[PDB]
Amino acid sequence: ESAWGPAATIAARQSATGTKTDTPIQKVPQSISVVTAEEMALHQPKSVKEALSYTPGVSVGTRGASNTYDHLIIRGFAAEGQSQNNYLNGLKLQGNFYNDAVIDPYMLERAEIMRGPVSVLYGKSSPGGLLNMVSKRPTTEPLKEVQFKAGTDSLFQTGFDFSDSLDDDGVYSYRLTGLARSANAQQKGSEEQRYAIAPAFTWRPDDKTNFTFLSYFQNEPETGYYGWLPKEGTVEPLPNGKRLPTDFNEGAKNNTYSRNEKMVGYSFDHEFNDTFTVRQNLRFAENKTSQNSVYGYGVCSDPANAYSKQCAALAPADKGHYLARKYVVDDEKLQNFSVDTQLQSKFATGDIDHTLLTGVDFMRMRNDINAWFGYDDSVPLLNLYNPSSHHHHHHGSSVNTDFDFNAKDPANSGPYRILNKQKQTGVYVQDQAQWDKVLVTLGGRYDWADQESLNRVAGTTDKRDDKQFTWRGGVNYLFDNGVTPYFSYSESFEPSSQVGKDGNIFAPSKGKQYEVGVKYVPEDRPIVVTGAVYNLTKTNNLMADPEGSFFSVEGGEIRARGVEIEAKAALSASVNVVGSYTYTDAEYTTDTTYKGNTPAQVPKHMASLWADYTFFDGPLSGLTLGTGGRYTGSSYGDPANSFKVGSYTVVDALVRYDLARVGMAGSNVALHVNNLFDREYVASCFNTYGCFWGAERQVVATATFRF
Repeated sequence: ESAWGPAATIAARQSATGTKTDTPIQKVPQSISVVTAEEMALHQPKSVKEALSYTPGVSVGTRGASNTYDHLIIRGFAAEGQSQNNYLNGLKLQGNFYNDAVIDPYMLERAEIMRGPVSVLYGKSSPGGLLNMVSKRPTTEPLKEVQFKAGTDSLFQTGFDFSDSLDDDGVYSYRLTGLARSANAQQKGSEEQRYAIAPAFTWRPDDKTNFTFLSYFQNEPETGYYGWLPKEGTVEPLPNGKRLPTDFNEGAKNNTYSRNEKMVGYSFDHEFNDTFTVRQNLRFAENKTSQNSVYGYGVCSDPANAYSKQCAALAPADKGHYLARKYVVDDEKLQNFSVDTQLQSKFATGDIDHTLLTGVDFMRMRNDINAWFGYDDSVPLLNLYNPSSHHHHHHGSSVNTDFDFNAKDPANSGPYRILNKQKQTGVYVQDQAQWDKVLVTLGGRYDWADQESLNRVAGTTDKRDDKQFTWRGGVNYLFDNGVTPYFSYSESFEPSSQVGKDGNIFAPSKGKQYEVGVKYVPEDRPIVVTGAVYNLTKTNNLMADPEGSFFSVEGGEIRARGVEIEAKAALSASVNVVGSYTYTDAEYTTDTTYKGNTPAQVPKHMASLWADYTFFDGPLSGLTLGTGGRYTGSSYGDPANSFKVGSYTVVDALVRYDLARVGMAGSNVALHVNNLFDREYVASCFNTYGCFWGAERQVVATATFRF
């Protein structure tokens, strides 16, 4: 098994997303989880996001049924300003504002998640939390795949995945994965559309040199729903005891969302001799996104709309059933070039076997935004009272009306025009000194992250050149009985793009995490079990000014302590299992307002279990029947902890039938169902005016062929 390739069972022993060097997960001192291409081709995820529900320590409903972004909340933490923190092949997909990219799961070989500080090898990063996707690469043997989807909400995807070699020796091979997927969103009137193709090509001038060219070109005319809904009408009943339907849409009829992605790069390794191997990863990309959208702000009786005129023009006891709305027109575009180069030194010194890593990582990102935002009374209120029982059962709600957008009035709105620039360069060193049954990993990294933002309208330019250092130390006790005890100390760091009252960019926040755990990785069977418990802390977090002045004051702190366990196995050539449990206790240690409060959108309890079975005998030969469930506990739906979003449990199940029995081995047809008991839940709220209906039971019929 190769960190950059498949894994046989959904139990991957080898991963590189932790030490930058291909290593057994047991020998890795930090919490790593790996979702196989197999595990994915089991649920037919819509996004890398969804592909992560049986993964401890990760929420994915931080936006309910919406998939515009693979924004995740790992260990109760996430990037500042709702941006992602997603990596693709050891290089970060740095985005900014509504400009974050996503890669389709069907072009991925595996999706990996590293919990805890990751700055030691990657640079600036949100405390505890990284996602790294592995592009699919050329296969050893030919691959002729054609896949056909068809599911609820008029979902229809048609894609392929091919790979072969030009010569007979394989010095020249490639791969071309691509798909066309279209469907209707959960919310009425909203649509989803994606067109993606991934060209790959690997030159192996021998058996010590490897150069894979990895490109991904994606285009999405319409990205789907991305609006907010009041706790009033979702989590809590509306005045008239009725709630808004799960498919209710509060945005304009002419609401539009689009994103375009284009990236070319390569991964390359070369082994010179017995002690030195060099590898370099590089990617350039330019991505754009534009949108015309009317989102929602709470009900008129919601504090936020305190200064809304249209709101304060309704009978004082009529405000709790009317919705305030705002809008935004955006159109951005950014380029992101990245390169990582590293030298691996394999040598010893009297029984101390060494694996020393030394490397420089560099990147720059430039984003140009030209948006427009609607403020109070910027768009006609909505009488939410209407959605009743005729909108629930006997049909669903109806698409509201168009909206202007073009006629940007100076009263209700104004312009937003910024140009954020980003640049980071870092050097790191790490040694995987294995001294017999005592693998001890250690290393650190220095960083030069400089930023610069130009506000067009305001004609300003704030900029800050941060320089930080991070290191991580840990040990793993290799027991021959499979068990591998371990513990480690790690650090992270993340700059602020925010400006203080002193007209200056706040100094970055930090991350310190203490973690210990056990990794069961028996060499005989294909089963992996990991358990771990940690104490993660975020420093210098921004908090409300003690004097209250529109400007926030740094100094706040937050702690995240918890326990995580996950398990994936191959209990039989017919039985396969995956499950996990997550205990997450996140708290404000220091903060002007909130303190001791739990951050919204992060539940204390989370657990998931899923198992499949394939019959290789009875008249049900070539038949897999699988099912599972994901549980998310109650969570606070706003910083003040005003209310709570109620816990829920959704069931998943599937059935596949190996089409071999019709002269088509390797092929098959499958049926996947999510939220089997078409449950109704509220994924979460990030505030009183921002709640998201969970995904309403979905069913997909997939046929995938292998020539």
